[PDB]
Amino acid sequence: SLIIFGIVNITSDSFSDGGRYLAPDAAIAQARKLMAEGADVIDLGPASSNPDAAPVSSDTEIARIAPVLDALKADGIPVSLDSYQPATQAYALSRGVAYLNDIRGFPDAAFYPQLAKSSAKLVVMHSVQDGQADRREAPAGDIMDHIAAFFDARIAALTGAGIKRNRLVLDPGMGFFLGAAPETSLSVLARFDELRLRFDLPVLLSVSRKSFLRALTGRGPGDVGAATLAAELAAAAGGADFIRTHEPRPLRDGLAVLAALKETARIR
Amino acid sequence: MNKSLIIFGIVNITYLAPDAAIAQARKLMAEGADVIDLGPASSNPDAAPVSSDTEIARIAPVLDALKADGIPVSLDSYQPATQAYALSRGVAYLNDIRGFPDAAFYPQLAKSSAKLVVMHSVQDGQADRREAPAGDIMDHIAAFFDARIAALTGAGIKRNRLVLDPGMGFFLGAAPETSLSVLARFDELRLRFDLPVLLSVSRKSFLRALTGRGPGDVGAATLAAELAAAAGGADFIRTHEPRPLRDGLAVLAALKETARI
Ligand SMILES: Nc1nc2c(c(=O)[nH]1)N=C(CNc1ccc(C(=O)O)cc1)CN2
Ligand SMILES: Nc1nc2c(c(=O)[nH]1)N=C(CNc1ccc(C(=O)O)cc1)CN2
Ligand SMILES: Nc1ccc(C(=O)O)cc1
Ligand SMILES: [Cl-]
Ligand SMILES: [Mg+2]
Repeated sequence: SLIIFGIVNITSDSFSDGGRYLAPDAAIAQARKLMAEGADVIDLGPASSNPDAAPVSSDTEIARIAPVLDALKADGIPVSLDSYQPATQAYALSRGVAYLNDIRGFPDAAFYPQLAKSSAKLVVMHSVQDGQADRREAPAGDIMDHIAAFFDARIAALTGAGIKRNRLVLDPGMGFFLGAAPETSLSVLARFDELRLRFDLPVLLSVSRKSFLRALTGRGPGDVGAATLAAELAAAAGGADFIRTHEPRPLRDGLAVLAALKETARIR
Repeated sequence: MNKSLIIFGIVNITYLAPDAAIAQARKLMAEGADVIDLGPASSNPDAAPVSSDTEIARIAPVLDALKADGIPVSLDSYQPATQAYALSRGVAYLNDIRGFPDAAFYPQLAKSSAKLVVMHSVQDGQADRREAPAGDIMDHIAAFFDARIAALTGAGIKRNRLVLDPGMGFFLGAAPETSLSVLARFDELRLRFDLPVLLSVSRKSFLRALTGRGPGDVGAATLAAELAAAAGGADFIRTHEPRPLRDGLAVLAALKETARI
């Protein structure tokens, strides 16, 4: 099927909604709203990773997420922790989160023993930065080759340390995580099924509100809802297993139309 | 045909004063419409009927302005007196939810250059909540167009003036599945008649059955259905909101470009 991650940024400067859900009550309120609007999982991010973002200590990330995890765990709301800091990831594992979402793709082998002892699923993201986004360009050649080579090595490293293959979800990266050229993001949005087929693992895409959509439409920062929906539905039609989005309700409505079209056309 | 997607922007007088109807028309063109579909009345399931005189009075000053602006106009009316008035003002299209069933009007249609949006409905008129006939809805639509294209071209209306609209929503009956079949299968009409197809899904009630939000905003479901229709080959889309559609089409065009270019 398709699992929707609803983005809740507990940050002062996330690129499209910084500050909004900084207070734990604001983040909790948004998380519950997003679940009612169609999210299946709340992707909780205590620090921005956009190009102009500023990092914070793991102590601060934990202080930002701790009351929110308390509430969502009591609420029975599944949580993915969007953090690249191993100390924050370790805290989340001790609270029993459903997923870890690492924009660095779990590159720290010293943390692998702790990853292996947990049941949490792991969203392993590829980036050309191997970290916080920036505006460099992607390597020359076929971007899908570069992404597959990354996942080949990182999956072998993770599974070699006792993280079971079926815990893994693959995110090829999107937007500035793929470099400054919108063509690179469009290639990955068009061709991520090559990753699903090669690795026989689910794929997660996060196109929501990313800058390459503004470049295609000629539009300003708060004007990218329609382009986002079109890109998300194209990802769904391409077979995406997870979509991480700021606005699950338009996505849910669009998926309802596409699913009903599919069922209606079936000859069985 | 090769022509790229043409968007009809909906301006329904029902209340728009003419200055407001003119303003919304210009707005829709700025947002991505190619043609303004101007409707003086309402053909919802529940909207009251006005006289042909009232329809003409409502559109006359709006046509004045849109004509002066060089804005192509499709007149959405099923009343032949209103259609005759619009033809005499040289509109680009007539859009008839009855599909031009009145053969007494065919000589006047034959003498105009205007293109004709010929819509199918299970009512043969204003939308209601009856359900569809037994059998494949696509067969009933094809049979309707077989007969009506033959009738229109038989009266001297040249075939290439015709745009086919299979109907949508309550024009197809109360079941959402009937609209979904048509939205999924309308290309069958394109290839059977070698004529372009127009679809109008915008804000129709079957999309509400899928949002679960009843009377609430249905722009997202509308966009999804419109993009599916564009991807499925629709030649025209009639919509309330061209701008999100143009944005979505820009994403698909940029994606398409990667598949080959
Ligand atoms: N799994 C996963 N997690 C994320 C992602 C993402 O793409 N996938 N993006 C995030 C947002 N950071 C940005 C990066 C690039 C851009 C941009 O290109 O506009 C915006 C935001 C953060 N967390
Ligand atoms: N060519 C063309 N013209 C129209 C159409 C339409 O579907 N095609 N729909 C119209 C609106 N009438 C409605 C019918 C049904 C529904 C509904 O199902 O909700 C809503 C509105 C009027 N004008
Ligand atoms: N509720 C609706 C009212 C009008 C129309 C339309 O003119 O297409 C569609 C839906
Ligand atoms: Cl099938
Ligand atoms: Mg974030």
